[PDB]
Amino acid sequence: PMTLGYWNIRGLAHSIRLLLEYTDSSYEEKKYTMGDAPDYDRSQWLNEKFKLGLDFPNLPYLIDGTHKITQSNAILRYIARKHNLCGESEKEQIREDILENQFMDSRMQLAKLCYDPDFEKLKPEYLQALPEMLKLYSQFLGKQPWFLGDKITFVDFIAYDVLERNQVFEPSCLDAFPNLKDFISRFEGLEKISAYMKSSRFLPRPVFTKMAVWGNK
Amino acid sequence: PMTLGYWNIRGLAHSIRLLLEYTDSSYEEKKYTMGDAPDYDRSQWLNEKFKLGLDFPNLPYLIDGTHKITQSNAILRYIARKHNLCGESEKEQIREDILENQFMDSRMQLAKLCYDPDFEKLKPEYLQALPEMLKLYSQFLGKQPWFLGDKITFVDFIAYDVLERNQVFEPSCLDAFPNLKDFISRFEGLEKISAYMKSSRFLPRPVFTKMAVWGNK
Ligand SMILES: N[C@@H](CCC(=O)N[C@@H](CS)C(=O)NCC(=O)O)C(=O)O
Ligand SMILES: N[C@@H](CCC(=O)N[C@@H](CS)C(=O)NCC(=O)O)C(=O)O
Repeated sequence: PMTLGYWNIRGLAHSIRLLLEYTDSSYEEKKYTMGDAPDYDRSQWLNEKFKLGLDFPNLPYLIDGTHKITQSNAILRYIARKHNLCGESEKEQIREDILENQFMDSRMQLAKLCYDPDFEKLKPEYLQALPEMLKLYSQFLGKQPWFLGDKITFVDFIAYDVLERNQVFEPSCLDAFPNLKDFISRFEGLEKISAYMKSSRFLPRPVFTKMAVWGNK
Repeated sequence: PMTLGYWNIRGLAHSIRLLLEYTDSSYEEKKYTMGDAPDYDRSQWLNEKFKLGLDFPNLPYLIDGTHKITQSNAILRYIARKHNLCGESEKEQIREDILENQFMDSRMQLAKLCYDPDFEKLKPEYLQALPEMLKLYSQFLGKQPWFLGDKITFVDFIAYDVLERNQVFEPSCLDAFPNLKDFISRFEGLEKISAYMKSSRFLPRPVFTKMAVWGNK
């Protein structure tokens, strides 16, 4: 019944798909396929982009009855609120807001590099600064099993996505941080998540769109 | 007592400064001045970046007692929650979330253009796509005085910032949208906002950092 539209890629829909699975949500996916170089045909999407009743047509989008939502963050919060998967206390909300935006910045840093034609030259510099960024996430998490504390919330799904994808970009980046590796293991260990990663529906690749220099396939 | 730290520019602190003024908050600002080209000296900030107790040192930051916050959105939400300036119903929260992220995207589109070395070439294309962007916000707003309905909330402060700065970029951009123009008038007419705009503390310029091609001064 619920419809999740996005490109046939991991991208910004990864956290959403994982959350919908964890919450045992009833949904189907409308997958759009972008054409390859040099045209990068987006007609499949453009043909129905303005016919879905979306206020700000974009991908990903979630349709749930009269509720038509865009903006990955808004979609995650929407689903999470339906299952009590958001911060409750003032402190929990603060941590939630900070991380949501921080992770988005980290996500953009990786994306900017991966879409840069000079990807090769700029990569050494990225991996250089990566331990610094990871250290901050490691310090914030501490000995808590999840980012807001004892209870898993939506940011943990955003957290898993950016961290695990940095691990795919560079296999050894999380070595120095046991709690970050334990976090990944713990998330992938969850019943619903483990089952999903084993199913045919799991879509870990390609990481980015066909227009990417890295992660395009 | 409350401390707001940021560059001596409008940038990401505009919405926050306006919100603090509207809420009649008690605060002081720690201003950092970037050096001019070609060095763009950032030591004024870098010399104390890691001495503030911030979990993810960044600008802007807000210090409120034991509460140290980074990420403009998280700062706006923190302040808003203290003064009943957030969406309440599920529908309001959805509009709030969609707008927060959507306005951030619009903010980035303008900044990407303004920091691009090929600003002159890319400008006509931005101005071409501008009416479409503005149209969407106009349609969403409707006849409501504020973005979430009858009550003003934090997203209205984000909205004013991105809408009004596009107006500084192109004075005539809001002409075709009477409701957006009225929104701008309405916001600038609010008691606390009107008074703040007449004060010496008001900082509408420069729009971006000294590194920008447009709005650097
Ligand atoms: N900030 C938005 C970004 C949305 C976005 O850039 N979507 C890309 C794919 S990642 C797209 O192709 N959107 C379709 C369009 O703009 O027509 C979100 O987080 O959802
Ligand atoms: N997503 C962040 C972006 C923060 C950011 O880019 N801050 C720039 C000025 S706009 C800066 O100079 N940060 C200081 C630093 O990174 O050390 C926010 O919205 O607060």
